[PDB]
Amino acid sequence: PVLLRSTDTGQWLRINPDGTVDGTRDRSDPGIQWQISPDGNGPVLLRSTDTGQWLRINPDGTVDGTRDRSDPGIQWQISPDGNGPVLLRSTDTGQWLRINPDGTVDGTRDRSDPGIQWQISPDG
Repeated sequence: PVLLRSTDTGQWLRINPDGTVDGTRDRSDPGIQWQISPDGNGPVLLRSTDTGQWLRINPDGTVDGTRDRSDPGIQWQISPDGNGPVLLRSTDTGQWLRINPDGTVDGTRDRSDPGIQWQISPDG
């Protein structure tokens, strides 16, 4: 399992009891633990160890959790910036996973956005 921490804001990617996704500065939060699992085709899926929901980005740019394994918005492509943070890009929509200073998580097509860099940290 891994944690995903924003380079820009220092917030960890969190899924909430209500299926919504946002950021937190509180590492004691349970919904911040994820598994990165290649689907074998090139992309990876990001699955919450807490709830089993996959991280989904929708065409409207919202990011949430789903249990629908067939949803096309759960496929992500990792692009590492050297040995540093990575970008996570939707295979379906082309949007990057973004976290904003206010803690909201969504998609953007702006590759220059500072909120799209994520440090992957092991958590067991």
